[PDB]
Amino acid sequence: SFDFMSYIITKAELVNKALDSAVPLREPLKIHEAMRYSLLAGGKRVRPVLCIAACELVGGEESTAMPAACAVEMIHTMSLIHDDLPCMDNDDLRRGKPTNHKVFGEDVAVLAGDALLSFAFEHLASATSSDVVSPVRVVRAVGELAKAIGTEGLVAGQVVDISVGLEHLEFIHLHKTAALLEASAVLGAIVGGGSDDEIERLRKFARCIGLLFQVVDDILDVTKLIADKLTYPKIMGLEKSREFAEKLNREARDQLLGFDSDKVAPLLALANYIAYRQ
Amino acid sequence: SFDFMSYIITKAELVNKALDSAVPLREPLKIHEAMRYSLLAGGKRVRPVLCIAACELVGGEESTAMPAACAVEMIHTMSLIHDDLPCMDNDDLRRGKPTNHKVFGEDVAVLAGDALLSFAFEHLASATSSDVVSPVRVVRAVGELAKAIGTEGLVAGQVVDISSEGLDLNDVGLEHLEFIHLHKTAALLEASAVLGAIVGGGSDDEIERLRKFARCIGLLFQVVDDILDVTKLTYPKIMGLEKSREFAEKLNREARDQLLGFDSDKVAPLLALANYIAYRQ
Repeated sequence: SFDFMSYIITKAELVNKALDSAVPLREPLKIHEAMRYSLLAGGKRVRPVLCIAACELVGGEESTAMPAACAVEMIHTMSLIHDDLPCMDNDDLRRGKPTNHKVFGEDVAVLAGDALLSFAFEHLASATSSDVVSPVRVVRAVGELAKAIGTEGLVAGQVVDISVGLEHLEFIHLHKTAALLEASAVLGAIVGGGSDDEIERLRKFARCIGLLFQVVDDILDVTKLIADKLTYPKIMGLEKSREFAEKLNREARDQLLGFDSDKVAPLLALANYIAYRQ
Repeated sequence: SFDFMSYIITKAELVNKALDSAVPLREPLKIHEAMRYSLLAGGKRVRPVLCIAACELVGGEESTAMPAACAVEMIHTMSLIHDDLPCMDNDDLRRGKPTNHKVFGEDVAVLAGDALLSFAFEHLASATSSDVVSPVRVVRAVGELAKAIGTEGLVAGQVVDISSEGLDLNDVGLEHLEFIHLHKTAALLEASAVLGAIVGGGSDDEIERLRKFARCIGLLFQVVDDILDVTKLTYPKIMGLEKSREFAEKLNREARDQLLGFDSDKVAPLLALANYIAYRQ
């Protein structure tokens, strides 16, 4: 009776409403319309949905986890805004409509990215209710989100993505993609009341579906600046890439043995969806 | 007797050692060299020192506030790195040295600023001692620093400044002027004093008086350097020159009045800093 598609839609639209209430437009406007433009451009919202999922699985409520979920989608948005800039990437179109700096300028773009990054923390720290989550856990959460974006996560992956073999590729993907996914699963588990063991199993899970996205997207492109030429089928061959993708989907499904029964359904569905898209 | 310069030199030197140790050269290296380059290029280090001062005044220990101080100076560094970008007030030279985006790419500059901003929070949350400072206070701190950087602080100031728009007519543009300086300079001064107070164990009342103190010397920096430059948008031309001198001495008074009630020997550095900023030639 479980519908993955119905799940993903109600969760995403719930998240979108939260993002709208969290960054209203006011005060100095150009900056807020700049933030809102990129932040409320919709999306699959996979990172916040994964964070709400991880919270529900360990027993927390959908609402406890909302500000954490908003925080990781703000980090995600900021990483894209600073990507599209001319010094890097230099793309004028994202999802059809033009990029943030092509509408407001590279100046307001850099600044809007910084504002989203800092508001992420302000929101995770202030809006997480003091009546459900102990300060200890909010502190641990902040530390994890920050670790995830810095030089052991998102930023390390972006720098290296500019300048030969397998661990170079895996490096870029563990930091650019998997680090913030890990942060999403782990934050959900933390503020949702999860135990240390549960938090480590959700970290491993997120790391696995984070690589899986990438191996599968590289396989799909041949079956129809550095991470474009360098693909898993080029390095491993196509068969070894497919075996790799099923080792990863397996390990992801096995981290979820041990949670019981009910709230594993969405995460299992997510894993299979990423694994077997066509 | 109390020696102000001896104080500021031992304190800055202490901060410098703290920052070198918090951002070592690890991998990947080019980014760590980009961060280190701007973070350890020396400087007066007034914000972290203000934060340490504020911690000691409310009863806390010097070492307690050290990660908070490193956080505010990292944030400050990012604000300089992103100030210099070509899209933003392009500056080929910072200090006397070439700018961060002129040594590494502009891309590595943007990313280094992002790594510094994030490490501020990682370091403030992770490295702050869990048995001297309660998590409740660490949470409040994360919030004050974040608020300080955002659109109610630093970034609101850098936008209304390089972005639209103000009227510089005297005496109309007066509240435009205050706005730019309350956000571009004083927001982060307020955060460092407040961080210092929060983490030193100070009460909700100490904290608001040190917040006002910091707001006053933050405005004071600006009024005084504008007064010295007459010896686009400035205090003597919007308000001054005489009304500016009285404004600067009102600000010095009020800053000195925020310190009554503390015990009179750990106020000496803050008083000295105030009088120093206030009186130049």
